[PDB]
Amino acid sequence: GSHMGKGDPKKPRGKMSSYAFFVQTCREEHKKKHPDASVNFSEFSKKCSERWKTMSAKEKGKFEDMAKADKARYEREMKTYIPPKGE
Repeated sequence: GSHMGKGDPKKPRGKMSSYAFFVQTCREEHKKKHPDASVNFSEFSKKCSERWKTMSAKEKGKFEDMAKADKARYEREMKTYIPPKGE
């Protein structure tokens, strides 16, 4: 297990990648088909990952481009958020 230690700058660095954009899709599609069947991100991550790794450059390119657009919501945050100097 990864132990996280406090004292970090709390700097916004969390923008999702292509994989994540794929996993968020495959999930919602199934969640809409079954609104009463919990499709929790973590438990479905393994179902999407096996498909993600088996998709070609055509299918991945779609999720890449979109993942690039996610930086737009992280940039604005980091560009204005002034973190500690490591005190």
